[PDB]
Amino acid sequence: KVFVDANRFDIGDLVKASKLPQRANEKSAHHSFKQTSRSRDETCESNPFPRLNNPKKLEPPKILSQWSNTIPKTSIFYSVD
Amino acid sequence: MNDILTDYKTFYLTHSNIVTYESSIIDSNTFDPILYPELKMSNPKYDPVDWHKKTEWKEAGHIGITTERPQISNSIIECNSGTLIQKPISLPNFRNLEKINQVKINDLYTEEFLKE
Amino acid sequence: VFIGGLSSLVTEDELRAYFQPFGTIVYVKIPVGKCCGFVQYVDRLSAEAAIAGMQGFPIANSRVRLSWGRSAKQTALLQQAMLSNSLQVQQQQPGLQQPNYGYIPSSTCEANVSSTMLPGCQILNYSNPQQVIMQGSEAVVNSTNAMLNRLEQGSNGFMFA
Amino acid sequence: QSFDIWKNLDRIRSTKKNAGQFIKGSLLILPMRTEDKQQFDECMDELHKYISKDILRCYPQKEQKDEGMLFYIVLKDFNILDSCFVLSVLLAFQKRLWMAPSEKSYFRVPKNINLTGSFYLPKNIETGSSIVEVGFNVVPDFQQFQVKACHVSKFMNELSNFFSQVEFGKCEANVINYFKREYNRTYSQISLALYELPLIGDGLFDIKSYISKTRPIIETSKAQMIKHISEMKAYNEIS
Amino acid sequence: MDKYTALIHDENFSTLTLNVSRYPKSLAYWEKLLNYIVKASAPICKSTEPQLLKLIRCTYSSMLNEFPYLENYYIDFALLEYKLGNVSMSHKIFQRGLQAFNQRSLLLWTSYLKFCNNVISHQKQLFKKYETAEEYVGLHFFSGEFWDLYLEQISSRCTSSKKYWNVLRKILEIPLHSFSKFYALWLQRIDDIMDLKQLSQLTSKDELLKKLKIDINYSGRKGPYLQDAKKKLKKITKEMYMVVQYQVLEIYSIFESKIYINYYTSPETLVSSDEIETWIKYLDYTITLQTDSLTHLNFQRALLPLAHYDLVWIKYSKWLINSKNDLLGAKNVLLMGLKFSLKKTEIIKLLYSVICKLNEYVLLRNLLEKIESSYSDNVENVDDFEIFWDYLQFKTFCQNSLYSSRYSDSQSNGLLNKELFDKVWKRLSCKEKKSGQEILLNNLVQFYSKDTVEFVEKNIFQKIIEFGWEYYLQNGMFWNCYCRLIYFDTSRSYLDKRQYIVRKIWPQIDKKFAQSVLPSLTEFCESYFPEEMDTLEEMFTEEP
Repeated sequence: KVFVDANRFDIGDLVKASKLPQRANEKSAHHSFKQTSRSRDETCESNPFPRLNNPKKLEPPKILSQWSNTIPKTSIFYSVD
Repeated sequence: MNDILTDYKTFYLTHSNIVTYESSIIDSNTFDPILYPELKMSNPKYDPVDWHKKTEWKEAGHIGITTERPQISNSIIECNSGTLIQKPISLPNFRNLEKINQVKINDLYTEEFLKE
Repeated sequence: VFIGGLSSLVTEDELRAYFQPFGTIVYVKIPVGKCCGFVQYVDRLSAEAAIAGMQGFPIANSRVRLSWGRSAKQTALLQQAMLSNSLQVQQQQPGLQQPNYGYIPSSTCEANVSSTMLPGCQILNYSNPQQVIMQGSEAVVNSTNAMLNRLEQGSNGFMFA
Repeated sequence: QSFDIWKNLDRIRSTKKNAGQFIKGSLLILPMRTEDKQQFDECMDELHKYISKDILRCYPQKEQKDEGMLFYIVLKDFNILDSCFVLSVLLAFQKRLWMAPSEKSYFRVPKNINLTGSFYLPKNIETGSSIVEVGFNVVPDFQQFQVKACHVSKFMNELSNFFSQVEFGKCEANVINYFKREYNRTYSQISLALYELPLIGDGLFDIKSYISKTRPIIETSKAQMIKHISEMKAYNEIS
Repeated sequence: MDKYTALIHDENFSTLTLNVSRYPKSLAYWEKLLNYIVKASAPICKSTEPQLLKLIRCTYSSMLNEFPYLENYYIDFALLEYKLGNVSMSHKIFQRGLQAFNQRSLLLWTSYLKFCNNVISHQKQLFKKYETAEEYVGLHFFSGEFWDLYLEQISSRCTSSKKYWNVLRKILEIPLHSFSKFYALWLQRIDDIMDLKQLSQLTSKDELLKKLKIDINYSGRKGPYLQDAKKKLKKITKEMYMVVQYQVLEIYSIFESKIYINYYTSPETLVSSDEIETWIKYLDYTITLQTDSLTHLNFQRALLPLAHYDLVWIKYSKWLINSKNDLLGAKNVLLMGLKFSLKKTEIIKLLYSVICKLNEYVLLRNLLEKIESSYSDNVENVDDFEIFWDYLQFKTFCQNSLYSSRYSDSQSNGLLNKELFDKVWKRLSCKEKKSGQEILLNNLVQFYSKDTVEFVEKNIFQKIIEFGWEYYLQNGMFWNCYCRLIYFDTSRSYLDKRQYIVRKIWPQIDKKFAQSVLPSLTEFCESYFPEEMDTLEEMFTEEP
């Protein structure tokens, strides 16, 4: 209801309104992936346990490549994979 | 010590009144027999009442492994930005910039037990 | 934990009595006369709390030296592969295969269950020596009752721990 | 010094370097509780005689508990002394019931006692020890202050040293109705949190479906811990 | 028929509303009820039926009064009221959203500032709101979005470009998740400088002239001296980069890698065994650094995933007691922790102690009335003993302090006040159905006096014998306590207390019960009466 950006109550109608006609068949016939339209009607019940559905760890913090040699060369704890 | 503190709190609550308790409170030890047993339970070495060189700072994220961590001497992150504009900010003073790679370990195990 | 610098006049039960309220505890074996012991907890959190809380505390009038240190198997392995001085490489201690949902670490329960399994309570726990018990309702009654037992029997001399 | 309020008060009148002229737009609210009302009314009636009615008002709550009355004490536009007088009298009187039940003189404060309580100031203060602020205050607009366990003379001395520094500004006319409404909202919330203490399992939690939702994961968790102990037993075993 | 009447006569509405009104603290019923009412107005605009807008507002307001830590629904309710025409209400919705989070939530400040940029249209007031958000939720580890939003407003409104350099130098020392972007801004903005008078935008001119040996008013050839200037300032920024990179990479590798869930979820959710451990370690880390905004923020940040668990409510309160010495702060943390945590017993036990140490006893005397009125004056019959015993200790402390001592040699009458002894006796009368009978017995034998012990022996122990109740006669702790009452009495001599025990307690115990009573009574006779051990063994020998 907040982050989808198509179900937002303030800019909700504008995103659907400015989708464009796509009067080209081959414009939709180009891409063969899924759309993944998350509806506004979704609830708390689905995905009851977030860890068991396979999660991703957050990416490590990006650093400047020109100063990439000034990093500490060894970490503290032995971490695997 | 946990058994004695629990049973003495249970005893004091049922055998003593407020006129005894408020005259039992002395401030140099901040001792109070109602709450002090509740805080002194699991840690025995409890004193009731230059930070950057204690042995709680140096091994903060990781116990036993001591590293002097680099830090800025006069950091401004406690200062609001409503008060940084009033006068221009000085350059940072650094401390411990030689030791971003040095980490040192007191290995009691190997010395006192493997090699006797 | 490697507890070093012991008096050598301290037993294993008396050493279990110090290090037990920090968290549940798998084993407390100590060598015969090396003046140093070995305590192993279930949790990493409880072991770190024990090293913080019990550092330099005197057990039978000798300031104790707490630090990390491996098991008995790994110590025999390192000792024979150090007398042969070949590699002396160690092996990582086993994980809990997380996500684990019942357990709230650093928690002790000493001894029919219809528990409502809600978040604030505790559902599962490690038994004290070992197996896994469903946490009952009446933890405080059994705990408080055992400590009144421990006070009245320890004052007369039936447990020095 | 002595334990008579008037000697301490005349000391703090003489030595405090413009202890008279008041503080602009200064309002202090101290909510205090008593078991019995009839003991309270004598202290508050003598107190009302000495201090101007406009300066000090007592707002009773609606008597919703009907056992413990909750009277707000409000000092609007007080001087540097009036605050010391009212705070010393009330902070002694609400502790007179427990420790000194026999003495019974509402302006003389016996020496076994120490003054301890708390008062609220508005947040729009500028301060530019024995009185400290709080962290994590619970009323959304006001700044809870704590006074920790002092003599009567050190209480007067530290109240004057505190109200010299502080500098108030520009509240509404009926901000006191806002504090009344807000503090009653907060303690209605914690009373209605204590009324949910029996009703946790199946009272309002649809436990019939929650158990069926988190039964297999407790079961796999128990499997993982049994596997953990067997694995750790094989790790420690010399064999 | 219109949308409202049509919605009311629908069949689903009675079912969804009865499931919400039966099971309040389950979240999925609330969200089903809410999605149904919103879908029942398929165009939402300014002309939809006011009897139905009043009901959508009552639904959202009542849900958010039930589940106050739901971050996304404050944003959504405020954006709904912003659609419906009035920004004046949406300000209040965001501000109660921030206040229920005690001002330390990152998402409500970020959405409130991206809201407030459009509608506040007064520059110094909008910048006072950004300074407020900075002093509460500035040092958040993921607050790159807040600071980048703030720099966007500064670079679009201001014409001076001094405030940008000021704010950016404050970004440079904060350990953020994505600090390399806020370093690259500083690097390209130093590299985009043109002449020597603009080096005083960073620091003062005397700081440059002392620390970096550089004169702004060096007039002459100013090419090489400006290039020397840029290299020396880039070196200082490289060193401060090393310090912030170390702190960021240390926090990330140890603690922030392991937390996967940062959101409130629902009161029925369980938090993993991993993340309880890493939140306890990460709060213990944060307390060491002695930055206070970051510590309050990390406690309020850890109360999103496990607000209900209550590990944090107690750890945060003990931090306010013994590390910072702000004890009303730790009373208020537990007062707010009663509302969220489901296991209230440990917080109420600590809370009583905190209230007693503050010398605010009328608050204790009033707080005990809410427990002894929440069970409707029948706390003597409570299922869990842990509530009753914590109740009874502090009620005994108050009951001794009201009524002065009734017995001699200055002894406060403890459990044996006639108002408390009834609460004891109605629980000892249930006899096995209620747990924790032995501790009531064992806490009633500490009197050690003449008439006090005579009261206890005349009222509980003799009366359990007189009724002949089988649970206590069977149980060896009862006879151990009834011996240990008389033997530690300091009013008798040795001979009469030993003769009283062996001649008039030990005959009364029934020989059919001896297999349970003798292991508990044998430890007593072995500890205190080694001489009279053979009498006890021959009273219960296997052959009469």
